[PDB]
Amino acid sequence: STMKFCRECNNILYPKEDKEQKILLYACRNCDHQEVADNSCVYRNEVHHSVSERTQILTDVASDPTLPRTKAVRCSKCQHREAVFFQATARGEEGMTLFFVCCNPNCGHRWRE
Amino acid sequence: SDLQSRKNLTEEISYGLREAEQVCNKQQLMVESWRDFLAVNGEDKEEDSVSDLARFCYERQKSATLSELAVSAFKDAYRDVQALAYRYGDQSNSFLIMSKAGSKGNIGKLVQHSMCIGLQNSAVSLSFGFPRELTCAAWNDPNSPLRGAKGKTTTESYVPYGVIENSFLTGLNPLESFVHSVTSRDSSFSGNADLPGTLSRRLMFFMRDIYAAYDGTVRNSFGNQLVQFTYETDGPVEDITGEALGSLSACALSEAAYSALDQPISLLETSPLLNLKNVLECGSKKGQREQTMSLYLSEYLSKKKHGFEYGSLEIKNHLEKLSFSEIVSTSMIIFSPLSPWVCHFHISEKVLKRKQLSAESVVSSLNEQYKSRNRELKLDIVDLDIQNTNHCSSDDQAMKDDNVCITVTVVEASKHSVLELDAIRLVLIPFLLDSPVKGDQGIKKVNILWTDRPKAPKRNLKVTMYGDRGKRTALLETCLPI
Amino acid sequence: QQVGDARYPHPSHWGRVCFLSTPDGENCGLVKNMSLLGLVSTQSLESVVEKLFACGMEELMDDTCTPLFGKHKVLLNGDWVGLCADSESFVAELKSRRRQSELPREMEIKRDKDDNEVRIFTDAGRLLRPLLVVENLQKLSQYPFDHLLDHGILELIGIEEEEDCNTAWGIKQL
Amino acid sequence: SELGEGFLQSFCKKAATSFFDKYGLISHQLNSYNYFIEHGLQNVFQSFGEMLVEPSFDVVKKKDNDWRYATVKFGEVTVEKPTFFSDDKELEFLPWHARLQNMTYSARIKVNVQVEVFKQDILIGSIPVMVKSILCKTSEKGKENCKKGDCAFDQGGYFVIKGAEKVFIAQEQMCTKRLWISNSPWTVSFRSENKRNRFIVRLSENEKAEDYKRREKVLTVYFLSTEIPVWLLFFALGVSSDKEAMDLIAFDGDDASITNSLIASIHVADAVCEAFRCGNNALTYVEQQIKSTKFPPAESVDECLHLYLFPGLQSLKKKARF
Amino acid sequence: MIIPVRCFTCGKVIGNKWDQYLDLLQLDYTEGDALDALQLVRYCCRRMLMTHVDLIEKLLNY
Ligand SMILES: [Zn+2]
Ligand SMILES: [Zn+2]
Ligand SMILES: [Zn+2]
Repeated sequence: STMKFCRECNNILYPKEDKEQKILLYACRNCDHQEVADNSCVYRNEVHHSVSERTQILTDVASDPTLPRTKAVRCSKCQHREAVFFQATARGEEGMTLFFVCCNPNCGHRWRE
Repeated sequence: SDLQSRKNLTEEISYGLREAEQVCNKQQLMVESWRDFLAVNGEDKEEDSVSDLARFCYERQKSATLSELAVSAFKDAYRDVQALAYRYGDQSNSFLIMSKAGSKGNIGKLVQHSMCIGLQNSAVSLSFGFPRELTCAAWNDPNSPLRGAKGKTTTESYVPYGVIENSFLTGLNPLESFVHSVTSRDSSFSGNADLPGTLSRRLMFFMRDIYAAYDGTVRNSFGNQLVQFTYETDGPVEDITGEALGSLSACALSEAAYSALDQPISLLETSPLLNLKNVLECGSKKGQREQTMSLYLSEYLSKKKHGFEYGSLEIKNHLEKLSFSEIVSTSMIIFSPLSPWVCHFHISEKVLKRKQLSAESVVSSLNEQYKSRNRELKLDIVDLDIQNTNHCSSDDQAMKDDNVCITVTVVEASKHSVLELDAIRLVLIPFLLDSPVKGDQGIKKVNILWTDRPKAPKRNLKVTMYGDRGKRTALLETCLPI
Repeated sequence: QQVGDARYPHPSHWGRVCFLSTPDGENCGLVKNMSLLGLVSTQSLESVVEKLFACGMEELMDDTCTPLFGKHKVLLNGDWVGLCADSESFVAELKSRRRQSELPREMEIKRDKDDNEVRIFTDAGRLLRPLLVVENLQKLSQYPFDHLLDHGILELIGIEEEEDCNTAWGIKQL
Repeated sequence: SELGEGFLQSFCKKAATSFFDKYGLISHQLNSYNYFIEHGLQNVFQSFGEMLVEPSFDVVKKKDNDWRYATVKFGEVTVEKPTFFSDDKELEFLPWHARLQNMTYSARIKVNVQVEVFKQDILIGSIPVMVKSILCKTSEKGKENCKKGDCAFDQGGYFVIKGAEKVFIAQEQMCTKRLWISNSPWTVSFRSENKRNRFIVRLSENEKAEDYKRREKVLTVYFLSTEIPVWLLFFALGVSSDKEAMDLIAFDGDDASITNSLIASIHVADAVCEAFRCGNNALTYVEQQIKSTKFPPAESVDECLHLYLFPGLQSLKKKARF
Repeated sequence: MIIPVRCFTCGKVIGNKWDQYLDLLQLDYTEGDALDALQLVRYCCRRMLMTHVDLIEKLLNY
């Protein structure tokens, strides 16, 4: 994922390795000159998933799915069902605990556990 | 009325159409990337999620998977807006007489005449989407999703969604008369009437020969076969004798298909007629691409406190294929004097703690997958091991020491073998970045739904919540022992 | 439309064709009709290539070295002609010289900062519409169309030229 | 400003009325037909060259017994008025005279044809005439002469075929002479100004010339059905330098997976010939790839890149930057 | 074609008051004021005189 240009040659060098003397020596195709490696890193990439190329609103795939709902709890101030639930951490805790957010409009309530 | 009552109605519509936007903005925080915002903790970037109003409208156009909860929220916040047609106007109004009696129209066909049209969403569009506050001043290139997507970006396909505050009496803007021509174009085609004509033609002769014999049971006109032994009549009068009870049952389904409400939902639900055809087409096995299962959560978890929510978050963590490419952030083939071409995978600590994993257990699921799959690589030889470290001493990245790394000593041999860069960069790197680390391999995604009247009841309370596993050999003979 | 999303309208034809007039049935979206203020273009007989070098545009080099140091490329009818200095004074000087009845009035010149280009189209096939300008509006049954076109108080804005200018809807209100 | 609101509110009513008098409701059917008969016929008869007739299919003997070769020459296109012959007398021909009589309203064309076999003013055909045009008889007439066979609610824009009146609908097509970016695959086409000079640069996988393992994204160009690599076409003319060939493709973007495709594109072109060896070494591959087709052009490959490659920019080194 | 002799709804004869309508429209009178001089109080017999095309002056040329 790297490329260098040859001095007074102007070609793309090749990352080969010497057998006896263990040193990364860069060699170009036509001039066949030698040059040491100042970085020792022949690959660098911020690799992502990249499984959907221009297929967001044209395909039914989902990168970030929605949060589920449950109707078995009753909120305190709103007194209504159909609240969401997930698992997260709060200010440092060994493990994850259950959370709740009231999905009813004009309620604005969220209680731990 | 004569004066100020129209002004009160206008000032109330303009405030009820600004609260139904903040209701829909609240529903878009139910995305799994926003799990750190809904916790009981102080945050610093909380002002960036409440000040950006154009960004939340731009996110509703593209990526149509959270736009199905931004339509149903407006359709639930508009019920308090449609109820303004009873406080305003007398009872002798000729529209409220024909709307309460159910003769022609309803309350939805009056608020568009008087107060506001509402929302406009179509099935699928391309390369243009309507913004919020659609006026003459909102016709600029970079700050509107009509001409340009954004500035930073794959946004070639859009699903438009806009709300109009002008009614059919005040007068429509030239842009509001263009949104109403984009959205209402789906109800103008006429190449769809053949679809309820070819369904009831193939559905006809499957029941057109079933009649009622004199023995008290139905028959078949070809070979005198028995379809069923007793007709399922609710009435206790045995007067249905001699008539073709299947020829009046095929037209009974034809009448529910010719008058089907063919106003399609955008992308999640297809059509009320296509959902009928997909149920009627039973043996038409078009393919095994996507098969969905059902996992009812009927167990001993109900005796404990919050047992169903704790039980439906372990199957979701054990039956969801999480690839290795969603954890890595930096790959680097580093020369090191075994083959001298080793590769690194820098793993962030927060992105690994959020998925409930550890650096000492991320190599075990990789070794247990590389051992059983030593027949699909290039050079299957000895000495293929994966190790773990805490600091990658190199010159590529020097951000911090809070990112663990796993060195992968690649396969070597003490004979004639290959160790080229084109072999290590094409078959080895996409194999480790596509191997599973959590869950199964053939499971695409799982969902947690909540239905009131589900199929296969308990037969001895309340409504249960179940998982919806979706697969990609057999179907249930491989989802069981996993 | 001899043939996807072709049956749905698009915000490109804002005043060119009708987004409300469409024959229902099998041709719903393919057969569209033009608006009232609609005229097609005609290929210009004169060569506009020699008239651009005297307006702040230099010829590009041909010795395959010394590349552009942040210089925009001018696209005359899809072909390269040279390189410009700045895409703010040059495009305005050409738009001010087109109104003086020297350049052909059926020219759709468009600048953009994203693609780093200057596009000038003189071919036949584009459809135009007349839009009145605000800068020359201070020049006040004595109004023929040629007198409005030659003095520059009225111009034919093309399809690409409508994307970099804000048009007020009300002529005397907004 | 100093201008009143009622003046600008009434200025649009005077501008649109002056627009509808000059251009009228038909400004697309007449302004594109007057350009066709005045300039389109002067190039469709001139951009075809000549004709060559030689039936000597055994041994060429042109100088022996003076074999005559047939050549032609075209030019001086002139359109006649619509006139029909009636009892050896030439009269006028109006559209209502052709509608009732079940005839086709048309006018004949004539060019000057000259032949030479040793070592005029013929007719070609008749095109239909659109009414109320530059050549039609219902032009620059008076109000008293037009009241004989013309209606007040009738205007031009329709042809008079013998059956009925036929009109033209605007056929919409793609834009020519513009870079066409496609998707799946990633082709960048280039439309033609001549008959066929298309240029399709494709970024796809290399199924050909592979060792069954290296199958990644490579740059291939489809020029006259040659499938030559793009990097060898870079060294075929102009730059002659690999490090000086990245400034023509300079975009200053993030190097994630596109530099690997450029490395694959130079390694494919290095695997079939030697690119940076000499000047006349990279041209040999395209000179043998032009001749390796079922319908080859003229074999002068040094001049074939001037009238078939980029009908435009004339300099050879300037074609590499495009 | 020509102005109808009777109104289509009321039945009042208006075929004769067409030349004296154009004779009063030649002056500086308004179309809403030229009908009050012909004794027309309802809007049924006024839409005939206000909105009517004179096609015979276009049909008499040939
Ligand atoms: Zn060298
Ligand atoms: Zn590392
Ligand atoms: Zn009357």
